[PDB]
Amino acid sequence: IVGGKVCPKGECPWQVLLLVNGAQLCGGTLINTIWVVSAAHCFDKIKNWRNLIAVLGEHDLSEHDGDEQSRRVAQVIIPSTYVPGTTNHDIALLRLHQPVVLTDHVVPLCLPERTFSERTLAFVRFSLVSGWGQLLDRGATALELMVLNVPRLMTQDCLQQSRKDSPNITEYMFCAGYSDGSKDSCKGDSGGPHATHYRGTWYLTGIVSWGQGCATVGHFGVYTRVSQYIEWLQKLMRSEPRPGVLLRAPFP
Amino acid sequence: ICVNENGGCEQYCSDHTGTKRSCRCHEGYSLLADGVSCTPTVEYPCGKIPILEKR
Ligand SMILES: CN1Cc2cc(ccc2S(=O)(=O)C2CC2)NC(=O)OCCc2cccc(c2)[C@@H](Nc2ccc3c(N)nccc3c2)C1=O
Ligand SMILES: [Ca+2]
Repeated sequence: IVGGKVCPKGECPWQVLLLVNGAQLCGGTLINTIWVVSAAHCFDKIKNWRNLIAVLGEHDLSEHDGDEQSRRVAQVIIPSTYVPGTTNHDIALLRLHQPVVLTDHVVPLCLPERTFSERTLAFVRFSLVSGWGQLLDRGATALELMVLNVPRLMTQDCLQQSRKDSPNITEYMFCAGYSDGSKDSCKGDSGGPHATHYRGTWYLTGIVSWGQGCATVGHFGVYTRVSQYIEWLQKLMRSEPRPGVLLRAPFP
Repeated sequence: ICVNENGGCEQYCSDHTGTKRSCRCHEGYSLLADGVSCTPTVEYPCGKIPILEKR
């Protein structure tokens, strides 16, 4: 996260840290006690599927304070339409091997209904994006969880306000952020939440997905449009686990 | 009705046959008698920040 601030400990309680062989991989969002929403591109280079861990209640990477809860990722569900190395349908649904325990420091973010998200949440201008990604383009990643308030743009406006072989902004994406190079989410924030506040409650509206460098002038951050996947997610959360970590599920 | 100001609902809105509207809530919440407000039914409802709520 570039140009944000430290998220005060416990104020981002749905933030997930994904680890592979103990190394920082991506962010994610807890949506109930056993399910995590992340980005499909986070898993393009994974070979050690059995060494994937989700950490809830994390804040400071340098210290163990007792609020952290680690779980093995039992399943990674990706839409059939996602193509590795590309941008479209950038979403993954992760089943934890054992549920996390809800506490003051571990709380799910609401996964909204599609209608509510399209009709109402899509028009809330500002939303928060968070993660332990790069503090600067070509810079070090954060030791403390960072958060940034970003405004959402209509895709016509994102296409007109952008500068520059760049991918298209599909109906499964939306732009958010700034074109002046001061504030953005970065590659190390991939998979993390874009959370929207409405009438005293926070909801999942986007996933940190892609962009150019980090906080690059003339470029906005691009986020997976979660509203397109509500039905796809709900159906999978009602399904029985299958042998093997990676599962490709038909989309729609 | 639901398209305009979320039909007055705090959370979810369903349109019915006519000028009828039903508000609904996410799991871990129940609808109040005003037919629009959602109140938590659990200790850790989704999308609420305990350290801020307890303040
Ligand atoms: C460069 N990378 C890394 C990687 C890429 C791929 C596949 C795997 C890995 S990875 O294995 O490192 C895995 C993170 C763990 N695929 C692509 O590059 O495909 C297109 C998506 C794509 C295009 C361009 C960049 C990124 C992804 C980038 N993420 C982001 C995310 C949000 C941004 C934002 N708001 N502003 C500016 C830039 C941003 C860059 C990123 O994740
Ligand atoms: Ca810690």
